[PDB]
Amino acid sequence: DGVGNASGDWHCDSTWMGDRVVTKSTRTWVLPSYNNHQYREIKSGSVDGSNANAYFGYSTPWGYFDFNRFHSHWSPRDWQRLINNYWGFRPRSLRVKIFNIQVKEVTVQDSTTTIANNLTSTVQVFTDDDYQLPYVVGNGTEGCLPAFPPQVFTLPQYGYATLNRDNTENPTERSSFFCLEYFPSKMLRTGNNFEFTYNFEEVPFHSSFAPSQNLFKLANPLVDQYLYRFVSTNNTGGVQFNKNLAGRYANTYKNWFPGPMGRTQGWNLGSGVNRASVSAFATTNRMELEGASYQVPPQPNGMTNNLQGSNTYALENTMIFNSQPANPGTTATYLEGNMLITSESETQPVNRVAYNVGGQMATNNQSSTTAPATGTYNLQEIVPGSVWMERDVYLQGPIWAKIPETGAHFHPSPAMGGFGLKHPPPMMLIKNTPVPGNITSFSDVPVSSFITQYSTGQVTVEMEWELKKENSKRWNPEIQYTNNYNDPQFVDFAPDSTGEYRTTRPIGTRYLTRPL
Amino acid sequence: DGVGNASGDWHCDSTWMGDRVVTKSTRTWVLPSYNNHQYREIKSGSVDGSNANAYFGYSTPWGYFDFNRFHSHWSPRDWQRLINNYWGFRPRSLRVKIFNIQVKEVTVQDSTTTIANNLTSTVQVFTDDDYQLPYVVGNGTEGCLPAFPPQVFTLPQYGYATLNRDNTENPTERSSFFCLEYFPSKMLRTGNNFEFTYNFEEVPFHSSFAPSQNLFKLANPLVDQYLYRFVSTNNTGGVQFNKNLAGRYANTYKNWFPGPMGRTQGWNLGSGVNRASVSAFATTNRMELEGASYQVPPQPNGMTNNLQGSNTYALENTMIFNSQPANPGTTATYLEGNMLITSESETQPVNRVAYNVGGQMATNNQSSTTAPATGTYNLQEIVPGSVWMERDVYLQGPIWAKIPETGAHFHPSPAMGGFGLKHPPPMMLIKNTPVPGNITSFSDVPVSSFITQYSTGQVTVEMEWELKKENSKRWNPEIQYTNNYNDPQFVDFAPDSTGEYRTTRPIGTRYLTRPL
Amino acid sequence: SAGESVQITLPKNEVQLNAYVLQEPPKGETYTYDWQLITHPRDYSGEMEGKHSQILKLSKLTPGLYEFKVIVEGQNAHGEGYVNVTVK
Amino acid sequence: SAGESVQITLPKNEVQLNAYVLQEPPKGETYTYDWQLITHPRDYSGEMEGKHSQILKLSKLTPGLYEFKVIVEGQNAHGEGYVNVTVK
Repeated sequence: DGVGNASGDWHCDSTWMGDRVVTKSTRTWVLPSYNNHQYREIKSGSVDGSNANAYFGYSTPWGYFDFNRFHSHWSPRDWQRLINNYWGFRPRSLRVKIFNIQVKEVTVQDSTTTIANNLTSTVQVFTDDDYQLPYVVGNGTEGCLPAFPPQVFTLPQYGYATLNRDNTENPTERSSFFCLEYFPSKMLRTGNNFEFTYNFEEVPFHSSFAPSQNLFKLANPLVDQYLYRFVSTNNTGGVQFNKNLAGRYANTYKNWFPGPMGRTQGWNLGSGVNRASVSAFATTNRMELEGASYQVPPQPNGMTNNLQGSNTYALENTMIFNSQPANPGTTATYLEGNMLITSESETQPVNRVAYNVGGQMATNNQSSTTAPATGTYNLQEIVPGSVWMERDVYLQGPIWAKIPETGAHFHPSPAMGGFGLKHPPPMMLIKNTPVPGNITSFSDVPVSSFITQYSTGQVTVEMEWELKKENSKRWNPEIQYTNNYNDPQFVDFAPDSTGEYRTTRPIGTRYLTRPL
Repeated sequence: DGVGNASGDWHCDSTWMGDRVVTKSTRTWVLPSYNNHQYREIKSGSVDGSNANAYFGYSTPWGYFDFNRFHSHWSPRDWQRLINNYWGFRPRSLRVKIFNIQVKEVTVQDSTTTIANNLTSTVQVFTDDDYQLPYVVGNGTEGCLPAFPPQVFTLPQYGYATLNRDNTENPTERSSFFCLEYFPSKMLRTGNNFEFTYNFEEVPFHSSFAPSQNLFKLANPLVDQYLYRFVSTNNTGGVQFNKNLAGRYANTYKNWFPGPMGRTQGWNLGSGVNRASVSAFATTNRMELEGASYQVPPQPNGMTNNLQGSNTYALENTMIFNSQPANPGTTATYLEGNMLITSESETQPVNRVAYNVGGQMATNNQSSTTAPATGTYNLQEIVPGSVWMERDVYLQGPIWAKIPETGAHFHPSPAMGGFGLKHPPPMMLIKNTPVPGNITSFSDVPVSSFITQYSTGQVTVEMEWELKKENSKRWNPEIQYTNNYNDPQFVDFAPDSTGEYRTTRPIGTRYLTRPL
Repeated sequence: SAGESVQITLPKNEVQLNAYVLQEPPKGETYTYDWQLITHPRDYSGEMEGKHSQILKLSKLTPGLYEFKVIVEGQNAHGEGYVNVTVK
Repeated sequence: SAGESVQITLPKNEVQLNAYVLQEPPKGETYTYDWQLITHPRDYSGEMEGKHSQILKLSKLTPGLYEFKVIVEGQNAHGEGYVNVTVK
């Protein structure tokens, strides 16, 4: 339309309408001109003594919008309203809007650096709707819409790794290059706006409740089982049985089993002595792939990293966030006091404890001459009639992940939590259209001098979520997420005296309970 | 619309149409970028030796429109036309408009400080229609549309106090943070405008008349009462009566009583000696709340601060204005010559005098051995069959106050005068949308360098008022507000030689009289 | 800045106020003082003579508080003093 | 730039930090130091006194990592140092 008319309005809200809730968020973004308008091939060799660190890829001059964190859509208080009242939820639709664009030209003649706005410049924008480009959004990386609405953010630069050859920096004949200018995009001048809608594919509700019963003790403690059990042999070797009594859960027959587990190492937070001067890496859990060794946090779903009322944590089975945002490439050594360490202790009635052995079993064949022997195991995968709880979602965590296209997968639920999607919300890429400097003669060699500039604008995301109403018959009152602080020095989830947003705790999702 | 077309026109007027009068005011406002775009948590401890001064709250980067002063809508001359002819009035509707916006960018490179206008910048605006935010408008604070139409004003910064813990600067677990960007707002570029309408809820007419009779002398001075009164006991103790004679008002039986009173201290203005070298604070009237002691001017309604034709004033039962506007945070010691001290002497026939005792009463039980004793009282609250007059409204005073939501109140009429409203004219907030400076690299840390800028525009308020026609049968002429000055050196309510607006007197509202 | 406060009484009122600034410059460089009356009694009609000079003259002072603000600037040196007058 | 890292323990916490810059100027030219707390424990409420001075004073330090960034500039000479504090 025009220069003196606004292309959209500010919307931040939450509208609860029974079975649905609609969240809206608007933020102000700024977009730098990345790479100075060109593609570069980026690469690395073996860094920090690990060739799993090697890669080969491309950085592009595009930036993208990333809103795959819950705090980008939920306020602390609406999150509390959700986890204290519902049993589950899932995303239904998405609507995005980019508007009020402003391109600024920057000129640094004689160290004066003046910023003027360029009314005729454009930004290009497109969404990759067929998933033809490497999807980098759901991998726990930075650059999402901020938690707090008044914050202004920088869009991150799009880049991707393709195939490297033999754990070195070199490409292979299969490494691909994707040119993003090879997709159709819209061009927007200062009076233009971009709009985009999306519907999620039917996914299972997240389970925002904790189990009120232990999986191995579902039998009625008042009645005995009509099943018996082998309990020994007499002085001659003949077998003897005993009836499974009422409430002797250590012996009853079971119908269901706990989920898969792979033992992780346990460390003590706060009080609780640990081995001094250790170097985690050398002894962490790894998986090999293409000849290299990778750490695999947070480990696959089906375990619990903490046992309620204990300070031992299987740290690599844990999501660890920082209480605040950090600068790029920081190598500082943070301590427990700076972190937001999550705990999955409310799944312990169903998920095995990560730092303990998973059980034991027969190692030999007993005979008149050999005594029965058993041996414990450290890992155990899926068996039939197995049940576990998926990892929890936090307000500061990720909403979805793309399920990789390979044609074969098992139980597509991402290790970091959230929804696993075949076709997730498409990537939205954006860049400042290049504007050439003063060029006076002809050359077949591509132009390399540009006017420096950047853009800024507003972005609105509108998500509809479907809720699963809590339907309990528990008599006594439940546990609820509550604002409880002893002698607060500042309000949590609010700006402090400096104006910086504070958050002292990770807020999970399981407060309500249910009988198994 | 566009850059070269104006978004609205200038309207200043007063249209009297019988039972209604419609006032229109347009002013030019300027809006600074407050706090540099961020929320800050503000707080204070015990200041000036009083912990009632402690607080905890938040300043925001928003400013607001405040038109809750009568002089924002009435000219001195229309005010005179109202108070000399009507018995009452009340507000009916409100219409507000913000237009002709202009955002200016300020650059101070090499001490040159140049101001250019930025055609693509926005201001955000919204009205809090559900009263979800702390309402700070009706509390006698500055920043309203000016009295004189040519004056340009700065919008004040929105801030609020929430709960502090134990009369200290610390918050409590109940202290709340309100993010204003969490409401839906409009964005306006230089060609846009904002419009908003409101209807007041049926309120009682203000009473702009003085009583022509004294409440204790409503009986006909020509007839005696058919009621008698105890006047003494004879030498034996037997009781004796006397008929209540005609016009002996000190003894008649009464049906109605004066309003509530709490004794305030009386001081002499002009001629009239006072105690020398006093420090008011230590002996002023206080109310305790949460463990702290607060001064409570102007005291609750139902008293008179001055007795007509006297120079003794119960100063804390008085509204004291300055003859002119002052700078922020002035600690100067003003004298009577600089003030506009209001007087409620025209309510004396119905309201008790604040610096005198309220009456007296029985303290013992008389018997043959003890003589009847009595004791005076300094405070007396509401009794049944009590009548009083509310405080008057002045041209330089407040129009309305929000009645606090608590579920329980008595006679919701604000101590400072005006209308008490359940749902008052919603707050209108406004701010300059932030525009980031030159940002060249990505960071997850929020942007903190902005282009400095400010905005300006016009604001039009249109209020409809309903009038109560004066219907008297008084024969002799009445008192009227009149422009009377002996040897004027300058015209009052006009700009002086310097161009600054002068006002030498508070103009109340009661000139007309009525029999009780 | 400073905050020199003066006081007077009785019928007499006409008074003159000088200006004192620190870091006095050379004879070749004179400053252009400027006085601003920021607060005065509501009755005060009076006048101000020689504002741009060092001495501002006041006449016809009615009882009350008077707030002034002299501003002294020059070549790379802005400044100002404050003065309160109280009449009884 | 530099990266001086300090450490403390026990209940004591209140500490002060000075600023050291290379290429020290003349007495007539003093710089305006500026401190910025870029990382602190989530519990840290504390305060910062004398930021624009050479010595920043800290009080009420809870256990964790503290990241500071003093910036020293003057006439044609911008600069800055970095400092980490670790409390046990």
